[PDB]
Amino acid sequence: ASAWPEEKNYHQPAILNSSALRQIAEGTSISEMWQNDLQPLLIERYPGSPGSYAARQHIMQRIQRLQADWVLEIDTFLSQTPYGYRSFSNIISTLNPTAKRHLVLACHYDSKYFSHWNNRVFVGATDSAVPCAMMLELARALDKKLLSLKPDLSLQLIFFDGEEAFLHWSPQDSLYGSRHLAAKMASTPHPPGARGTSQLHGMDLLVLLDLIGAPNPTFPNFFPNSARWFERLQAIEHELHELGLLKDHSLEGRYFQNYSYGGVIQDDHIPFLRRGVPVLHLIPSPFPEVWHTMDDNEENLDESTIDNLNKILQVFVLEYLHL
Ligand SMILES: c1ccc(Cn2ccnc2)cc1
Ligand SMILES: [Zn+2]
Repeated sequence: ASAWPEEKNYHQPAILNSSALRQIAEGTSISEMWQNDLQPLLIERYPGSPGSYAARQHIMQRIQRLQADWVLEIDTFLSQTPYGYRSFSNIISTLNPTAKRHLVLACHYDSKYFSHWNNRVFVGATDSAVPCAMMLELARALDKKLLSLKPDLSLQLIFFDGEEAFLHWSPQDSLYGSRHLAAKMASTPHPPGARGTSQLHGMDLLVLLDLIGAPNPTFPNFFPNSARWFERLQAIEHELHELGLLKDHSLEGRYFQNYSYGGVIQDDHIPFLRRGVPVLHLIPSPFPEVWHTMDDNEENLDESTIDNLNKILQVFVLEYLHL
């Protein structure tokens, strides 16, 4: 009876040296991400809307143009909602579908529903158009390295639909895409043909990005079982800082500080966490001041902060995958 699902417990990163860190810093482009990955998502895109369809097409197209062997899947399903039955579609992009283990990066691509107010429309820039764009920029910036995966471990990206409540958050009105996909993955044998392991056993770590893009974010170290990975993010931020590779950044104002959060923040990681998947929840506390406000827009985003986090996240992923 294989112990492969325990490999994640002993997995260590292959740390990048200074030269490699400089290479990663120079290899990502915040202006290219802004124009090509982010702006097309700064639209109304609540579930079932024309915008949801356009956002999904954009995400798929941006992944499809890459060289790495991404396998795209649209996970479409029905769920009861305050407005009756509706259809939702999660987007899953996977390198090496049959590899037993995957490091998983995720965010939600839907925007919260709000009727138009005084000619303004809610586009959820930090929530979570920026996280979406960061994942797309990561796939682009690391494309050559990821192409080499074509340690039975690879990478998967999940863009959840329906993270937001249609009304105000409640247990049955929220997390539509993640509740559905976690249940589906928990009941799907993995690798193909397995007798007693599921796709969830194959999820090494779920790194969920949410509410990123405002100035001065502070991310708490939420869970003991992923604390060592939170410490790696701290170390990466520190070294990139010391090498002069971050912009408008100080250690006093670092993003990954030494502090935990004992409370529970409901988000897409919940259905996975309650089924035993280790989670690194990259959501800041406190939330952006513009949270769930029409001001959660492009003008209020902090460019250098997002650029800095792109560098940190890309190093984290390469070190995790030994690339
Ligand atoms: C309360 C309840 C649930 C959440 C989750 N959340 C995250 C992004 N938009 C909403 C936040 C506050
Ligand atoms: Zn939200």
